[PDB]
Amino acid sequence: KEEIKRLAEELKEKTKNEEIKRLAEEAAELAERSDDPEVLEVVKKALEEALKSKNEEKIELLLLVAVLVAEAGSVDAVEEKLEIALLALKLAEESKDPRIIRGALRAAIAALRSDDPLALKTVKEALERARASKDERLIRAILAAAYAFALLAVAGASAERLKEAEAIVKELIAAAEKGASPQELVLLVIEMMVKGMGVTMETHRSGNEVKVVIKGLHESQQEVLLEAVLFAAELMGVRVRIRFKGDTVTIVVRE
Amino acid sequence: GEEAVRRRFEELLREALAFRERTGGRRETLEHAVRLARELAEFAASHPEFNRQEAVLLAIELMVRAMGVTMETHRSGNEVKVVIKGLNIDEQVALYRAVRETSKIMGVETEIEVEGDTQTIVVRE
Repeated sequence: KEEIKRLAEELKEKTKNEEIKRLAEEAAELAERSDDPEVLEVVKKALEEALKSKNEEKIELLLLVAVLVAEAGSVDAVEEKLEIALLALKLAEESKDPRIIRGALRAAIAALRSDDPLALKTVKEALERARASKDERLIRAILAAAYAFALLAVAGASAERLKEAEAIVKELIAAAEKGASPQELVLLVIEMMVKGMGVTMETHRSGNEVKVVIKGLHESQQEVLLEAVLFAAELMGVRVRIRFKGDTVTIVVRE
Repeated sequence: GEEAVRRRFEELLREALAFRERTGGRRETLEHAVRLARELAEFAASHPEFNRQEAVLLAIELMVRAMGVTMETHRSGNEVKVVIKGLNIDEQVALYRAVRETSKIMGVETEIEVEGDTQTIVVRE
């Protein structure tokens, strides 16, 4: 019903996040132009859950759902995208590791914000393998790959370059399931970012550490490389030292 | 000429500390903080009299005071190196986002080293 309007304002007078305030207004402003029972119920559930959440990742993903279902008018028109969001929310409730909860929701948000079906498919199947395996070490490795790959897609990377990035996502998961060390997995995340940007890298092994020199990275690319590596290194517990000098990023992975 | 930039810095600083009390959301206070660093750089650029380097330092201090971290400023020769400690992964990428953007609006080169909770920024001009 038009209780949506009430649930939306309630969040709008409660929010401290400006974008959350915008989505709540947008979700209610697209739902009253619909007579589909599913749409009015999906937005109702979404606004209700986000009204009872203190985690900004959940609130944003729930509102991003309600806007995605209210605009399409049909739940079937976004039923794929709807699944990826309902999988991360389920995984978020299943785990007790705050890095896993943040990694699952952020990867779903980034995948939904990105318009690429390859990212949607990848994150979906990455969440399914995470929910299937009850191994937290494997789940963190899967999310470090998926959330990184999603950041490439939301950065507007070419579909020809996301193809080469996905091959490294597959390689990273396969290596993780064979008990690869966290340093090896962090190196492969960097390998994914580099191949997802049309760039080359140089590796050096001065001792039990790896030095990676990346050349010709644009300013908008260096930000998202920093965000993906820092998140994967925090998931794996790896210490990385990243240096930004001109157009050359130097990452030192230490174990 | 410089009094205008300092007065604007003081107004964005008290707005940063006002949102620091709320802590309504973790990334929200960070995106609000980098926007404030952006408004200061775009303001100092409108006063070409003001030191382009000192503008970047002010925007960095704005970010430090917004996130509640600590800062140490080392001045040697013409370059200035700030060492910021106590950053999490989200504050790390946000501080980098503000420095990279204010360094451009002001036309300044920066060298940034991220390691753990510490970000070391060299401002040269």
